[PDB]
Amino acid sequence: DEDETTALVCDNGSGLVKAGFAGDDAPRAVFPSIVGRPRHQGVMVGMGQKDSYVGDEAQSKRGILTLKYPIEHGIITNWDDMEKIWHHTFYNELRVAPEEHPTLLTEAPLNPKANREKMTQIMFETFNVPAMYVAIQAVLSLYASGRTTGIVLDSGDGVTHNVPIYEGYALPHAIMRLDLAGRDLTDYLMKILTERGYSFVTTAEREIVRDIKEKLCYVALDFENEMATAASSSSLEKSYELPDGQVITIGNERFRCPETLFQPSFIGMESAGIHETTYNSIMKCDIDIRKDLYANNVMSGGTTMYPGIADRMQKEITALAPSTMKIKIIAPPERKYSVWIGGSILASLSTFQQMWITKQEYDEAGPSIVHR
Amino acid sequence: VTKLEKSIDDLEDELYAQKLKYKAISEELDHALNDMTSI
Amino acid sequence: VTKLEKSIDDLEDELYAQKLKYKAISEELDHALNDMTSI
Amino acid sequence: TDQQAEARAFLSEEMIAEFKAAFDMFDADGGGDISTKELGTVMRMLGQNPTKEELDAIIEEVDEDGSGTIDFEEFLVMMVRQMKEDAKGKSEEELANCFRIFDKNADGFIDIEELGEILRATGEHVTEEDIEDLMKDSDKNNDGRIDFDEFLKMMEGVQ
Amino acid sequence: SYSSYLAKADQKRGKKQTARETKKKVLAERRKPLNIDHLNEDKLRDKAKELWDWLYQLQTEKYDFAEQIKRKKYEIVTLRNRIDQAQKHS
Amino acid sequence: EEKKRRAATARRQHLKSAMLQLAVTEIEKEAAAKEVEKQNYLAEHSPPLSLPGSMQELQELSKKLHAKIDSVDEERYDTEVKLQKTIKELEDLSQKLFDLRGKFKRPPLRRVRMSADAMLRALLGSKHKVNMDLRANLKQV
Repeated sequence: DEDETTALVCDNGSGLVKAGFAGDDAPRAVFPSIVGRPRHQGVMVGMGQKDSYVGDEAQSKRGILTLKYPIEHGIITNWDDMEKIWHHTFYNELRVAPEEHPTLLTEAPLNPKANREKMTQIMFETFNVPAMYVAIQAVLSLYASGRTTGIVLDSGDGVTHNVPIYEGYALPHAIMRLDLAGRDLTDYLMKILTERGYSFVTTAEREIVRDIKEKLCYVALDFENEMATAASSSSLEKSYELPDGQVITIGNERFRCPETLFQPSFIGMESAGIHETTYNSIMKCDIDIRKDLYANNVMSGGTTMYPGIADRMQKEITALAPSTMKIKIIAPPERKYSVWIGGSILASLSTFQQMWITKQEYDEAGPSIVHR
Repeated sequence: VTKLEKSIDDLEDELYAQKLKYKAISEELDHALNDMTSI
Repeated sequence: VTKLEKSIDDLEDELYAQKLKYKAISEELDHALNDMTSI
Repeated sequence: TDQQAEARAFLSEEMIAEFKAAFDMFDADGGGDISTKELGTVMRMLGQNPTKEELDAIIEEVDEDGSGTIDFEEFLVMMVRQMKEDAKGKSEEELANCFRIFDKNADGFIDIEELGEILRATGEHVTEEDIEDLMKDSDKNNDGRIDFDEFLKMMEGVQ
Repeated sequence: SYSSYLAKADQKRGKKQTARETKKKVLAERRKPLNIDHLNEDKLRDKAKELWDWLYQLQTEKYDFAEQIKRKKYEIVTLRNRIDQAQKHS
Repeated sequence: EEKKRRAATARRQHLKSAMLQLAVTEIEKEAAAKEVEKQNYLAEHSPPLSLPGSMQELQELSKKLHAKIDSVDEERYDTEVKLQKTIKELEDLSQKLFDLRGKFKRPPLRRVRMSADAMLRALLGSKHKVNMDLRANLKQV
């Protein structure tokens, strides 16, 4: 129990932090990855002067603060502001003292060696956690779907990745990163919806375009004869009621937004798209492992939640793969937390105890120890 | 042998068709049991 | 032929097992889609 | 150091006295702290066979000064946590056992009937009112029975 | 749900067959032939009992493993009641 | 204003302790009795051996035993495995409760290291006089 209860799992994202206790089924804490700094001197009624704001209080009060994102494209870019988000996570969100809890953290696919050593330096030397561990994100997603070999298409708020994993070892030279994700996708909907003849003028109009994207957006299979369908004008249309009455209608654009993930050309991106990239990762891997990867395309991440994403991907890679092959696109329902759940499982596991980096290992080996 | 090999390939193919037609309804399922536990 | 006949009987049997394991999850399904449309 | 406080606050001179004698034998050279090696020797004398990883973890559990060694203070802390855990385990074990004795019908519960029996089984003099009263006070989920959880709670304190 | 039937066969048969040989491998090791046959006469005496003890050895353990499961089986019954009691979907 | 109510509670305690006190003394009864059953069971399944004559008997008996050994051993094995299965079943249940409550009392597996009382005895042998449990110590008279 000492640490059975006690292991923490913190998944640091570009848009959201997911956090909680190893053992739980889902994150106890989910909140924006921002750190707000007040543009002016003054106070809220009853509070003192605050130097900084994190998560939702930074989002809610955004009009008087300069908002900053510590993690650009999955990589920690500002370490002063990240230690601020961690502090908030332990002390306010989970309300635990960190110096008696083992902490499993996550990093990104080709996270620079030096960063994995730096967050270890900050975990052990400024938070004084007993022990910690850094798992790679795609690797926890895979594992949370039971398996050990497969290829994960991972897509969240600032990055998309393909991480081919074989008997647990993520394959460095076959990993692909596509910098277009849910953030890019909300801003494109924004324009095709203002372009539908609308105005997201106040900040209460801006924010909810993102809630339109999440609730009403679709990834149609045969996106071709779906536009064609749009035109005959079926009961395909969908009206959402705004903060007030102002019933906005979205028929068609509803799927023009996730067609951006297959066609980056919709947004002036010259890069290849999700399905081709799944494939290219795969023809960059060893030959003998390619049947395995093909029957185990695990999807994880908030942006892979658009319904019919899996069917489109299913047919997208069947028709690029040699017919002798078995294609299989696994997309679980909890996928917006796969990464986290994979960490919860792993860290609560009976056999993981012997991989925890302890302060004994650290004080004796330097940050190098956990770096592997 | 060619007769039985021809019947093994039809059953093994009718197969990945069944095994897959499901990953879809069992996954449409963890989903369609999660949103009513939430709503 | 004896090898392929042995592999056809294992796939055809793995089969009625899959085809049946489903009627159950697809039926648990019309059910587990109807109560959230109701709640 | 804050821990080393209550820790020494917890123990008695007697305790410290012996925990010292014990600490001294841990410490070979007699310098002032158990090393990752000095510990290994005693562990084996104690009948274990830890690995480098295992040893350190056991060390840096009470190494507040990031020394990589254990001083008679960090040690007392360690003894304390143990003293604690030991006593806790022994307690829950005993109660656990008591529940099985009181259960006997093995339904995993203790119904007002058995409660009466066991109670009446004590020397003490009791009338039904007492029995049903103790039931009503113990049964928090008001289901009639007394689950292990409730039993732990109800016996919480009692000796 | 009948496409999962082929899963039953593969799965069950698989695991069960895996378990078998293991048991065979394991049990085989702990077995040293009765090689000593007609090498001495009083040998049987000092031998027979040794076998006897080994038997008694195993017997006694089997009895303990047994009583153990029973105790565990009860731990379960209780651990299940704590699970239901701790349900309260409230 | 329920001034007397205080005595009611003390009773439950007095009784609770009358219960536990009862428990403990019954606990060792069942324990020893249990053992008795164990020696009787063994009493017949493998009674005080009596080495036979000399020729065919010793050999025969030996063969008899040796075969039974593989027998009992197999049974011993099957049993060990049903235990494994069981311990497994409760570990999972010992989970379905954790992430539904948290750390709860009396986990079935119990990871225990040796007690400090043990280590102390082990290391000082004779001079280890402290029935440590919890009782703090504050100046007597």
